[PDB]
Amino acid sequence: EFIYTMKKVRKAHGDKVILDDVTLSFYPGAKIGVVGPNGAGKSSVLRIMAGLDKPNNGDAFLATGATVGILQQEPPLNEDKTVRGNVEEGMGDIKIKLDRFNEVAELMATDYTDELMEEMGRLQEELDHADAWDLDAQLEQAMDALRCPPADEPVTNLSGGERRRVALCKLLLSKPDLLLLDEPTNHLDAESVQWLEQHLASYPGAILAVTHDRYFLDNVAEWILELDRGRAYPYEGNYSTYLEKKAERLAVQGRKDAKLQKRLTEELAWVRSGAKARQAKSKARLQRYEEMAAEAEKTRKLDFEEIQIPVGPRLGNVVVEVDHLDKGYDGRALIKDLSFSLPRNGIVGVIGPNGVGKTTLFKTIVGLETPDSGSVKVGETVKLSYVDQARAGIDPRKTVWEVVSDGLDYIQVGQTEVPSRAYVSAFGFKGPDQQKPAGVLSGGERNRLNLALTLKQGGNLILLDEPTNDLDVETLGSLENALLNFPGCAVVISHDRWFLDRTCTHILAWEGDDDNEAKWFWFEGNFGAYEENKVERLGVDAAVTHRKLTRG
Amino acid sequence: VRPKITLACEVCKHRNYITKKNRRNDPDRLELKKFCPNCGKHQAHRET
Amino acid sequence: TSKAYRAAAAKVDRTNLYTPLQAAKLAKETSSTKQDATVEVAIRLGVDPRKADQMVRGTVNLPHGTGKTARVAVFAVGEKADAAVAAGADVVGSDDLIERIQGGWLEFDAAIATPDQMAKVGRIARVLGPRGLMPNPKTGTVTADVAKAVADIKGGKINFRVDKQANLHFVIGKASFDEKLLAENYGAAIDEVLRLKPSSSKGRYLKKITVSTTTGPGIPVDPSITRNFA
RNA sequence: UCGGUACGGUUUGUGUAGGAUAGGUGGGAGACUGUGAAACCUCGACGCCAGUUGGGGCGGAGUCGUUGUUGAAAUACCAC
RNA sequence: GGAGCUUGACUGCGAGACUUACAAGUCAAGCAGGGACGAAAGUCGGGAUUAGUGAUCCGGCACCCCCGAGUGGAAGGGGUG
Ligand SMILES: Nc1ncnc2c1ncn2[C@@H]1O[C@H](COP(=O)(O)OP(=O)(O)O)[C@@H](O)[C@H]1O
Ligand SMILES: Nc1ncnc2c1ncn2[C@@H]1O[C@H](COP(=O)(O)OP(=O)(O)O)[C@@H](O)[C@H]1O
Ligand code: VO4
Ligand code: VO4
Ligand SMILES: [Mg+2]
Ligand SMILES: [Mg+2]
Ligand SMILES: [Mg+2]
Ligand SMILES: [Mg+2]
Ligand SMILES: [Mg+2]
Ligand SMILES: [Mg+2]
Ligand SMILES: [Mg+2]
Ligand SMILES: [Mg+2]
Ligand SMILES: [Mg+2]
Ligand SMILES: [Mg+2]
Ligand SMILES: [Mg+2]
Ligand SMILES: [Zn+2]
Repeated sequence: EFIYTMKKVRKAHGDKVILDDVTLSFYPGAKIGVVGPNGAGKSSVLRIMAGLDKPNNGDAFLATGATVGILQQEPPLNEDKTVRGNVEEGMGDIKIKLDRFNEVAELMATDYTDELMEEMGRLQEELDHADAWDLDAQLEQAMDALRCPPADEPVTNLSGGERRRVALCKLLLSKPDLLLLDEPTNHLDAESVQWLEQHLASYPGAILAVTHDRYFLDNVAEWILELDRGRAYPYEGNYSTYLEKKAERLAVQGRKDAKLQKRLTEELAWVRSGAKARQAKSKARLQRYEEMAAEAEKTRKLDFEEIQIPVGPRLGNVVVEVDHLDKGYDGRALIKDLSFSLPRNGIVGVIGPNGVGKTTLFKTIVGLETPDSGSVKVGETVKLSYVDQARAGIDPRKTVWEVVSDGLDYIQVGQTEVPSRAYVSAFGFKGPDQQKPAGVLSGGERNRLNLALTLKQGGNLILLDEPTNDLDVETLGSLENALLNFPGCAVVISHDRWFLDRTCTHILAWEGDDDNEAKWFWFEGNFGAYEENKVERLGVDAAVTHRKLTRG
Repeated sequence: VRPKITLACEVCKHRNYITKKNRRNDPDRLELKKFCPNCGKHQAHRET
Repeated sequence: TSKAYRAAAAKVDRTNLYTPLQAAKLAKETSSTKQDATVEVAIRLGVDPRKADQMVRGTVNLPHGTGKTARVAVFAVGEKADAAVAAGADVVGSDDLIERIQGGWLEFDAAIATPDQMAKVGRIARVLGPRGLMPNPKTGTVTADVAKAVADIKGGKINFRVDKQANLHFVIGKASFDEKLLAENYGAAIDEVLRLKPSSSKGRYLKKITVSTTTGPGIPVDPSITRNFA
């Protein structure tokens, strides 16, 4: 009546502890959510619970009659086909056996006579044991719920943030028991996540969902599991329970240091005083002090570098201008008849569901992909800085000091001379974190050297390609208040309904429908006032029933 | 910062060796071609 | 919920565990109440159908049959079709009968198919698998001896198998047989359940057992009865 | 009074195809003796995907209900 | 000082010596197994040398399968790292 447990497990990377004396258990049906700041070990816990990472000093242990699934934060979706990538796991326990049925397809009498019964006979039963007989009739029923791409789409490069709609359709088709998942709401929309809040809400099995948004965790999880500096804490509440509980723990521990440093002043001047005439300086108060000055070092420490964006040169009266643009692909034409002029001193938000072409619109603007028709007027009063969704500027073989500073010692950022080690330290990577490689980093630290090497030219028009992802509510505010005090025209693509409601003036929306999947709408105004326009420019409050991933 | 590590064999998993490496220069496990007296021939060795 | 059904339920006490000596008598209180028809015997096992070593699937040859037409579908040419039609099979065909299966005609009970007529059978079994009309060598259908197996289906080698929810479901034939003719069929199945106890059945093996008719209530039997049913 | 456990009564499960499947499995050719018909009562809890069955007013005045039907399966009613 | 491959930063030993109250510490040609480099001759049992360390007790771990308190096992002990 347990499904995963740990003994006194402790795990560490470097001298940076991730767990120490962590004993905890998990019931079947326990909607567990995991929270915590970036780098605090949400996935180093979850790698061990998936079985890939061994602990250091303790025992990690799965229950016997159960099974595990894992969605990593970058799912290694191998590149063969999409209809490949729903049965090569999920039904992957069956593909290893259904190659034998193809061998015994037309059922000759050659080379097997007593294997006419016994070898073919298990195939008669394992096509009815798991009730997976056809494998390609409810597989379409599965992929018509994730809203997948079509079945004959080879994923060579063509999938962007819709990789993750396929990997969700893998391990939710495995039907596991221990269900582990790092950040499902990454790269998804407001209709696939809203689907996933019902498939995980009527689900037999045990779920541990590592997430950062306030609103996925309120509808999925039922308990919380935080991760402080090594120590875990289970709760009963929501995400707002975590932010009040985290605030008071750092406060009342801060009040300890505002008492222990006080009595450390008098125990220092007493040591500094000379000894009197015949008396002795009592040797059990020098051991009292020289031990007490070791709990004045390891206890108090913290760091949080604010994000700041460099200031570029003066921006003219034109920024970039696009007039009657046409661009799509072969038969799949995704932009028709769009004209806008991109403003000066604002924040431009690109709103649209997945697979519509938000990342490709910035391919044309930066210039890595020439359009079909239309015209993109730029101007010579603009210097480009482009942070991207693929994070391809980061090389997973070299370390933090070479990923951004190219091996040399002083870099040009604001056409100025700022040193390299002092520049990366402005993004949190300091001291020991200048020597660690790039695949080792977290999802937050991956999305913060991304801003280190692409906000390096420091132009006056920056293209944010999903910045709201893979980072907590403390660095999100450090980016929410670094582009409100920017001189001009940052453009952001985001699915986060409460990130564009606070920093946006220019909606680049997508009102595409059935007869044309290419209509875009320009708007001037914040996101919250765009929505009452859309309830009366489109239909009356019509801007759903669940799609069952399997019937059994 | 230089912990002691140990080099188990790759055929037969005997913990034949022990040495030191720098944990921040080399965050991954060392592979060397060392002798193994169980087998009597050189094999590979990773860490533990 | 019926007025005649509750009077049948009133004549069977819920609390007292019963015997096959008594369950035959309570079948007679239901055969005089309901249709004298197939009587269901359910067993809740102390196993887990997840694993392979704890997957229970067995067979039993009943000493009185099952009270059913026991229709046999034979796919054979030559003398194999002649040796099976003289054994009790009313559906005798070939690979031409494969075209009549998909035409909305599945009017048979068992399908004892020869290996020689297995041309287009493994693909049409996909509408037979979840419909339960699929052949199987462990059931004695896909085999080289299609002659004596037809009378065995007439003889009542009905196969039971624990489902996903840890339940055995097997019958003991019509109520038209005698009272101890029930226990000859009843004791044979449990004697094949206990031989099919797996190697790792933790706890007590047979935790619950019950007997019921078509539209009648259940009968609590004693699991300690294992040797002296009659 | 609030809990743990064991037994027992009732109940919930809603893409796309038709009466949106009352879930799994074995059995299954019939079921109820009643207006299945409507009302101030609408499985007033279900409530959205909703008509799934009653806080039940008819009060033997008596119809519904195998429906062989396109679907992966559909229908009673009962049992595990 | 630079470049190309590599793991001898080995396993089984070790005649003879330096230093030395003892405990320690140091050097070691040469023999075999299995390697690296070199066309070969040969060199390689960490680093130009000398510091970067801590006895015994009692415990931990991995392996060898040595004893197993009547016998078969086990608990525990033991051995080489
Ligand atoms: N293999 C590794 N070696 C050294 N340090 C690591 C390694 N993996 C992760 N770390 C560091 O330890 C922290 C643990 O990463 P973690 O927070 O578990 O990732 P996530 O944010 O996905 O949970 C990270 O901040 C990372 O910088
Ligand atoms: N290299 C490519 N070749 C052809 N089509 C592509 C390529 N990359 C992306 N696409 C198409 O672009 C469409 C969506 O663009 P995408 O960048 O995924 O938008 P978003 O980033 O908003 O999801 C998808 O239909 C996909 O098929
Ligand atoms: O690939 V996206 O729909 O997150 O721009
Ligand atoms: O668990 V993360 O800090 O990679 O979002
Ligand atoms: Mg994108
Ligand atoms: Mg993470
Ligand atoms: Mg190196
Ligand atoms: Mg060494
Ligand atoms: Mg010597
Ligand atoms: Mg040699
Ligand atoms: Mg050579
Ligand atoms: Mg030598
Ligand atoms: Mg002592
Ligand atoms: Mg003994
Ligand atoms: Mg021992
Ligand atoms: Zn070896």
